[PDB]
Amino acid sequence: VKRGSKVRILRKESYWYQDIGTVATIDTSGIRYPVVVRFEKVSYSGVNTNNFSLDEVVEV
Amino acid sequence: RAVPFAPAPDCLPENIPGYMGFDPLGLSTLCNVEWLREAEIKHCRVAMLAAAGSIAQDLYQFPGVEKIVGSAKMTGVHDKILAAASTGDYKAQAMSQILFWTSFLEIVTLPAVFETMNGGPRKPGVFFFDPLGLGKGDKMGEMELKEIKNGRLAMIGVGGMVHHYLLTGKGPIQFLSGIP
Amino acid sequence: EMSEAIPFMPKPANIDSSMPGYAGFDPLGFTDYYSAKWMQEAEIKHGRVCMLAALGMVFPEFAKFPQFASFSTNPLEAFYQVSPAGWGQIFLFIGVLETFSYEKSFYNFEGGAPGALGFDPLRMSSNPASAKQYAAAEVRNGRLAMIGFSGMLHHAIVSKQGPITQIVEQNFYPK
Amino acid sequence: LPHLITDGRWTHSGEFVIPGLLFLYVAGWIGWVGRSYVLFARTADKPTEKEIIIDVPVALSFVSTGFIWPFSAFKEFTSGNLIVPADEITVSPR
Amino acid sequence: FSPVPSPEGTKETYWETKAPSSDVLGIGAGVSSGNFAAASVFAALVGGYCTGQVIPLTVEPNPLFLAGSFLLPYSWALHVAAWIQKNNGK
Ligand code: CLA
Ligand code: CLA
Ligand code: CLA
Ligand code: CLA
Ligand code: KC2
Ligand SMILES: CC1=C(C#C/C(C)=C/C=C/C(C)=C/C=C/C=C(C)/C=C/C=C(\C)C#CC2=C(C)C[C@@H](O)CC2(C)C)C(C)(C)C[C@H](O)C1
Ligand SMILES: CC1=C(C#C/C(C)=C/C=C/C(C)=C/C=C/C=C(C)/C=C/C=C(\C)C#CC2=C(C)C[C@@H](O)CC2(C)C)C(C)(C)C[C@H](O)C1
Ligand SMILES: CC1=C(C#C/C(C)=C/C=C/C(C)=C/C=C/C=C(C)/C=C/C=C(C)/C=C/C2=C(C)CCCC2(C)C)C(C)(C)C[C@H](O)C1
Repeated sequence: VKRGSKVRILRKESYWYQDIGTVATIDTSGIRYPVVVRFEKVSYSGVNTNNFSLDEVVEV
Repeated sequence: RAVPFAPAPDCLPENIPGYMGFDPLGLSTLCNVEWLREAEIKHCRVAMLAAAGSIAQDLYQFPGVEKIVGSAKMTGVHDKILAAASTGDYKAQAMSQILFWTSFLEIVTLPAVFETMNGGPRKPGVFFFDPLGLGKGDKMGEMELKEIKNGRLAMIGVGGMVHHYLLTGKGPIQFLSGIP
Repeated sequence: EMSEAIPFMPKPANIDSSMPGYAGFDPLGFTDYYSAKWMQEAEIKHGRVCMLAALGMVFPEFAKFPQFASFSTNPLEAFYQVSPAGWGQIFLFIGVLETFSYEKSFYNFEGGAPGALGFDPLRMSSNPASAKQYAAAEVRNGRLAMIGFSGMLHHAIVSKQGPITQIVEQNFYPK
Repeated sequence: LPHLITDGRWTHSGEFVIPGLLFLYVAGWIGWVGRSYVLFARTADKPTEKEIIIDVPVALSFVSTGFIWPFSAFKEFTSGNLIVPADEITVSPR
Repeated sequence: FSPVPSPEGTKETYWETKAPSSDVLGIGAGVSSGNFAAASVFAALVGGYCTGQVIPLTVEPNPLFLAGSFLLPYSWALHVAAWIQKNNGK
């Protein structure tokens, strides 16, 4: 993906699983979860952002 | 083509025996041709027995049937025989025996129709019943289409013989003899 | 593109001019959510059933069958008169015919033209140009028959007589 | 005491069938109008402020539209805008 | 969690085709589709006749008509087997 694109989450235990976020940044290091995704809904913890991978994020 | 006005259906094979191409309503398309042929041949044989039975019944009667049957009857005979069978007479159980034996033959010839429909080696209508061997032996004659022509005549002929005696009390020989 | 039937409304995408009775009349988009072919097959099937039924109301009036001469001319009365056993025979005949349609849908739905069960004994419509007229006529007469049967049925309820008989007595108004 | 017959017979439709038709017309109106406002409020600058401070002119524009809710809602359904597909709905992992 | 036993002669019957494999017919796996179809009609007619003959049930019913009445439900299973065999080319 690329920064600013809209993505559908595929991590089955995510609060936003099968919901749409927008990509904030993508790390280039050896990070396990390099895609930072922000959402408009808050989770049950009141967090509205999370880190993911590339197999659990699909552009829409 | 019997009628040039109405064409013969393509599904009907020209090669198959007894084909005059008379299918004006094209009923061959609706049903399987092999099954239709078998139904025709079976209908012709049953009809042929029925029509001769009508003529023979008037001319000759087996001994003692005269008491159990009215003197002149056709379908009335069937009803009369059944009436005595339902009554409980031992002697008039002819209908059950005819029904039983024809049914048994039909039951044991049942796989033949399905087997031919699956492309089996036997053709429709040939049960290989030629003990004498004279009629169908070797090359044979026009008897193969003779059966079909006589059978078709028998079908309509039975229809005529049965329909007469429904409106009249006259039997086949009697109605032919005197016409009013 | 706009619909021919309703000028101000647009043309529904799923229906097309090739379809036999096309007029562009789909104000609610049934075809949008449901396969065009299935709806076409349903329309023709309903039309055939109604076509037969609509003739069925008028025909006994002119001449009933000899066995059923006693049976009432009024269609609704006739329904109850028929034996349960007789309806069972009719249901079996319809079921035997419907086995062919059962195979055509589900097993071989994608291929063929809608409403085609292979019933062309007279071999009419072999030529494509002739076929186009025959198909269009079938769909249109089935549509008229559907409206006509619904009319005949509700009007038989109000006045208990066959349609020909109702014309004779002119009891056309609620009263 | 009067008893109500509710099996569907037409000689008694004024006890359940017709009050029921009136109810379903009003209830479907309320549902259609509320749904139209939640979809409007999603496209707002602050969608959650539109639900505790209601935009009264727009909400009145919506309450007037409900009189033809059966046709609007069925056309909404067949045009693929009433029902969302199963893969845009968050579900439990199971 | 441990191997689940099945009787000897257990075979795989899961199917995703048009018709199930003929093995689902058990001892009738080799019977033709025509033979099931004719048995289907025969059992339906004989079963319906025998059932009809004893619809007003008495304290003395004919046992052959009772036993013959069980041919009606058996005919349903017969025409299902006829469809399975016709769609397996038998
Ligand atoms: C569909 C055919 C049919 C039916 C339902 C009947 C039914 C009846 N007939 Mg009639 N009948 C028939 C054909 C038929 N017949 C034929 C073909 C003839 C000979 C030309 C007769 C001659 C006849 C006489 C003379 C009498 C009857 C009588 C009767 C009644 C008593 C049964 C009896 O004695 O029959 C007897 C019938 C026969 C002996 C004919 C059997 C002919 C067989 C079938 C020829 C078989 C040839 C071939 C070798 C078979 C091939 C087998 C293959 C299929 C495997 C009964 C209502 C009696 C009655 O009460 O009448 C008033 C009576 O007296 N029938
Ligand atoms: C006009 C009658 C007629 C004719 C010409 C045929 C002809 C044929 N049949 Mg068919 N068939 C008929 C009637 C007829 N059948 C009837 C009524 C039955 C039922 C009993 C059958 C049952 C039958 C079977 C089961 C089979 C045939 C087969 C055959 C073929 C080969 C055997 C042969 O040469 O038979 C020649 C037959 C005749 C010449 C019939 C002669 C009958 C006599 C001469 C006249 C009728 C007498 C009658 C009893 C009444 C007398 C008069 C009465 C009014 C007083 C041949 C094409 C076989 C076949 O196709 O495969 C090889 C076969 O498997 N047929
Ligand atoms: C949906 C259609 C439908 C239904 C439910 C009924 C139902 C009824 N009809 Mg009516 N009828 C119909 C159509 C229908 N009919 C049509 C189209 C005709 C004109 C032929 C008639 C003519 C008619 C008469 C004359 C009589 C009835 C009667 C009756 C009652 C008893 C059953 C009976 O005899 O039906 C008969 C129904 C038919 C014969 C229609 C069968 C049409 C089949 C299903 C399709 C055939 C298509 C086509 C011909 C295929 C040809 C193939 C080609 C190769 C040749 C029953 C209430 C009887 C009654 O009690 O009167 C009140 C009565 O006497 N009907
Ligand atoms: C107009 C908005 C709206 C709509 C279209 C729906 C639609 C639905 N609800 Mg929901 N619901 C809503 C508001 C709404 N609800 C609110 C505010 C609450 C909190 C009380 C609930 C609580 C609720 C529960 C607990 C359940 C549903 C269920 C359902 C479904 C079946 C219908 C039903 O049971 O109604 C039931 C409706 C209620 C119990 C409460 C409704 C209260 C009012 C009347 C509706 C709100 C009006 C709103 C203020 C509109 C203002 C518009 C204006 C600003 C223009 C359907 C998906 C059921 C379901 O999932 O079944 C599949 C179910 O179990 N809903
Ligand atoms: C529907 C089926 C049916 C068939 C398949 C059929 C076939 C044949 C054949 C074919 C083999 C011949 C050769 C033949 C000959 C005659 N038929 Mg015919 N016929 C059928 C039906 C009726 C009816 C309903 C009547 C009738 C008549 C006559 C008379 C007139 C004699 C007379 O005027 O008395 C003669 C000569 C009338 C009659 O019986 O008068 C009492 C009359 O009622 N038929 N018929
Ligand atoms: C197969 C074969 C074998 C066999 C065999 C058999 C049993 C062969 C039998 C063949 C038969 C029985 C043929 C009979 C045909 C009857 C006809 C055409 C009647 C038409 C009536 C009409 C037109 C009429 C009429 C009218 C009159 C008179 C009366 C009025 O009231 C009515 C009406 C006006 C309509 C054998 C055993 C040889 C072995 C061989 O190896 C294979
Ligand atoms: C398929 C096939 C072929 C075929 C075939 C066949 C048999 C086709 C059959 C076609 C049929 C039966 C068509 C019948 C249409 C009836 C209509 C349109 C009635 C409308 C009634 C109205 C408008 C009304 C009304 C009423 C109103 C509402 C108020 C009332 O108070 C009075 C009133 C009565 C006036 C064949 C066999 C040739 C072979 C070929 O190879 C293929
Ligand atoms: C014992 C029993 C019963 C029974 C019974 C029976 C035996 C009933 C049999 C009934 C039959 C055979 C009826 C058929 C009648 C019409 C026919 C044959 C027309 C043929 C010609 C046509 C269509 C045209 C042909 C043609 C011609 C003109 C030339 C051109 C070409 C073509 C168009 C082909 C009962 C009912 C009595 C009751 C009783 O309790 C028990």
